[PDB]
Amino acid sequence: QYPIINFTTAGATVQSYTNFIRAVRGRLTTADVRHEIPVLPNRVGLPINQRFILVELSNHAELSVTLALDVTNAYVVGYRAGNSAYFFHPDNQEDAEAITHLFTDVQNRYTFAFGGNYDRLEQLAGNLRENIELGNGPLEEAISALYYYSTGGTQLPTLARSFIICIQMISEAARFQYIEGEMRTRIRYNRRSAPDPSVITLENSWGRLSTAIQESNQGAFASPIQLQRRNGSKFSVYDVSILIPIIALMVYRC
Amino acid sequence: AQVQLVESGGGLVQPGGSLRLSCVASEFSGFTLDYYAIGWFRQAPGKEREGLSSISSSSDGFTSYSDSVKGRFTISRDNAKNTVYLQMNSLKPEDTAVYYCAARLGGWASFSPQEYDYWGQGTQVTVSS
Ligand SMILES: [Cl-]
Ligand SMILES: [Cl-]
Ligand SMILES: [Cl-]
Repeated sequence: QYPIINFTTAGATVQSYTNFIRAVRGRLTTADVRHEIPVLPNRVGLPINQRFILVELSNHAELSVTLALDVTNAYVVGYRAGNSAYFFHPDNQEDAEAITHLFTDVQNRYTFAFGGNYDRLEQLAGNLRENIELGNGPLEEAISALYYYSTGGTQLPTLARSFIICIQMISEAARFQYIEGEMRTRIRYNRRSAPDPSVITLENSWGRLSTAIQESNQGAFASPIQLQRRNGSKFSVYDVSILIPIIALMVYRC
Repeated sequence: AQVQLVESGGGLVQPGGSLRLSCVASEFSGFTLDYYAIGWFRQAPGKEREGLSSISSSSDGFTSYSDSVKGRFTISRDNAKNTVYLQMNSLKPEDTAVYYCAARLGGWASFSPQEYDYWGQGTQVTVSS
């Protein structure tokens, strides 16, 4: 039975959110560290009983859902709400096999035809990440949307939007101290808002940064990685040093 | 016993007038109305139901308004009276319709009738002289 971390939006604070994301990181990692950045477990040869962690979310209305995250990339692969569980379309038959080990006692299992990458979820949501507000309120609402989906109360664009919210506030926050800090600001002020390009370009570039760092020459990138600032202006990262405060977890490479 | 929503406040009004609709939740349902999202809808004989204004269950008080009513309508809460209000100012004849409230426990600010669970009985609003 996989490790569970619990979080509630009801009365959430910057401290309780911080404690939550720190705990999620602690279960994702163990660690293996390259140029000072922790590396997630290699998917190859990883035993199945170590492959996943569970995040149980609930809100003031006492609605609860449990997300499953893949420890190899910290990303959401599916969720359970009561008698039903739903999984993104797996990319290969090894991953398809792996998720049969999740929520094994649930009476109804479903695998969506679509995967959980942003390109696809944005389409289904009818909005880009740039136009989807994040915050404690949005998380509170996403929990409910996920909860009501099996009984037909949640439209598909709402569900997609709710995934996009959960994935950013949990997976991307775990991956990036920077994104964790951005979510803290919204919680602090109880003020929702959409992510700006500084957040969006880090998300889009997580795999490329993981590669750049692990393949670097003493921390120096073989080729620079371009990101955007809040105002859209472009800049390059040439070295791991400037990312030490920014990126917290890397997908395994070599 | 499920929550029951009782509406009031509709009626005849002339152009430029206002009404205030109330959505009053029944006593002795478990959760109080501040735990719910509440959406307002209207529906005219030919037309399908139409979302106009909604307030989330979220604690940041998030509200949504359709372009037809922004700046004129205001949705608000009176928790002491287990009530949500819809203040409708600057009414014009094509606001004429039956108006409905709807609620969902832990809900979000939706314009889709499918994303609520409980409905008020409806109340007619007519604007003309
Ligand atoms: Cl909440
Ligand atoms: Cl990813
Ligand atoms: Cl599907």
